[PDB]
Amino acid sequence: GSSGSSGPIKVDGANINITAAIYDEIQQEMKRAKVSQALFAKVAANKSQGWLCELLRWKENPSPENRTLWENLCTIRRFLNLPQHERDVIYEEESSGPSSG
Repeated sequence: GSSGSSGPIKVDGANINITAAIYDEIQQEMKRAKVSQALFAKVAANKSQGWLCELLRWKENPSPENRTLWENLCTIRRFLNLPQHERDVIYEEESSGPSSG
């Protein structure tokens, strides 16, 4: 069985709270979706692996002050909010692959 709190974040208007955790979620999401930093970053923020890899490397503290950061991290935050069935679809449609089962 799947143990862990994964409830849908109740609607909060148009105010997303980005936290350092965002980085962690990205790390697992990849292993969970079976994708790479390039893919997840290509379907999440549509950036290049390098842009993603770094995020996980430096893991700079996210804040509403940093645009280039907050902005991107904002789009990636909404992606993770999607249901497993969804994210899996985006990754698949984007980067096709036989690996499945």
